Amino acid sequence: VQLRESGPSLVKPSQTLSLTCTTSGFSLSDKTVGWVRQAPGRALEWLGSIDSSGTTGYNSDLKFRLQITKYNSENQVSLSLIGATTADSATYYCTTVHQQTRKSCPGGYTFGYDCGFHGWGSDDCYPDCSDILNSDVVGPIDTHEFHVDAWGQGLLVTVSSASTKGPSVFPLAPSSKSTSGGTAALGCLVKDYFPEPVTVSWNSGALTSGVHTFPAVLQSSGLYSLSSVVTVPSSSLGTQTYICNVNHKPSNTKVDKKVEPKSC
Amino acid sequence: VLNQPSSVSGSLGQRVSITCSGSSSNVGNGYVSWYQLIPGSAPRTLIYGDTSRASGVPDRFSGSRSGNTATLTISSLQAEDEADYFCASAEDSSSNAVFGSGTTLTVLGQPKAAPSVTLFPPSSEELQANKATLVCLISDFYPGAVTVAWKADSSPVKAGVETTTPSKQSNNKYAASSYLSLTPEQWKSHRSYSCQVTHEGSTVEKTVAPTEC
Ligand SMILES: [K+]
Repeated sequence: VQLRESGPSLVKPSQTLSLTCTTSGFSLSDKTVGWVRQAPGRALEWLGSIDSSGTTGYNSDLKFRLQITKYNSENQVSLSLIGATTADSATYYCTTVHQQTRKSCPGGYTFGYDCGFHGWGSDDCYPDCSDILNSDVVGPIDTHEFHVDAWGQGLLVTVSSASTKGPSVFPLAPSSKSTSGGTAALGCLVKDYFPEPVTVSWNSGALTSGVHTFPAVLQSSGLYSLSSVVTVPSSSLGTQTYICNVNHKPSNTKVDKKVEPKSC
Repeated sequence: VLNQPSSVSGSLGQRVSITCSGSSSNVGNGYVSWYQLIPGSAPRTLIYGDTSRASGVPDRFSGSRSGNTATLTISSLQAEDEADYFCASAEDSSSNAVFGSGTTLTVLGQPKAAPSVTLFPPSSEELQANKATLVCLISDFYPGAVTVAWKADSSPVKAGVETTTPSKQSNNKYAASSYLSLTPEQWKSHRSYSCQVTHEGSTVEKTVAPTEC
């Protein structure tokens, strides 16, 4: 399964944060779909889930703000969180989960059903099958079973009153003084965007060895910037074209910047 | 929240244990799971039902539980195991899940390595947009601690500096970046600018100048 989160990257304080989870093909009608989030530097936090039958379960601490809905016909599950605050800024993941309460009997006991008791007492635990009204009957042990089976990639959602801004992309060109013998560094500077995040590839993914995209810095203006760098053979600088592909999904922007070596 | 140590470390080849302490209503209910979060990747399930391994998880990752404390044990530590690890459990209902506070695992013993430093002057395109950023990229160092200082001519510059916290590259060494934002006039008003990187008591400095390119 491959789960996909979609929705706005930016939410104003007190407005409602909404997301949708879709697949790349697999059906979600027979699976339980849940939402997990992680704020920067904080722990994973469970939000809630909805099972195949449409029953929902929420994190107690957030039950009053959350709503999860299923749309079998669109193969979609949605999430809504009312009253957004900066504490709700986070990466939001949709998941498929294993969720069930397993009943078992203590050692040496047997379920009423396995004793022939198919009506009253079929779900109780008996030390033997002598009497449906056995006074030594006991209730089953409940094991609440939870785990995440599949994880989406996550969608970062920022809560802020500042406005979206797409990035300006500038080349970090290699120069005669800046090589390292057989290899040369070249890059792209991705300036002044909001909110996060930006991702960067090189030559549309055909160049992956040597690539590093740095974390963003937050400037005094409230706008982020980052850089991406790749190491390539110095001999290829006059002949091979190098392009950085910058993706800024919060503004629906993609930029392909050709990075030309300097004459210097 | 379940209680984990904020950090653990071990050396290559050795074994480390990450504990997850809860109560009789979550961990003590007996179905704990573990998750691995590598910076850049999506979370990955490692362990479910206390001891069962998810598909693809080598045998050197093992889960266990004793009462209200569960433990993830990683043997034969490899560099690729550095990550954040989280435990989890239902609490009183299968729909009420709780996660642990997270544990950052550091794998020790890789070779020391001095930083490579590349300093880019403002691009011609940025200057024509009436802006100027110097970009200092610091790569392929270990261990992951550096200091970065900027100079205009030979005097310190603090205004307009931003620096990222080092993080691992795909080859398991560290990299970091630093920035000096100037106006085009400030850029042109000095003879040179420098970025100096201190690593393990030694310093690499790169210089650029408005008149050189
Ligand atoms: K119980």
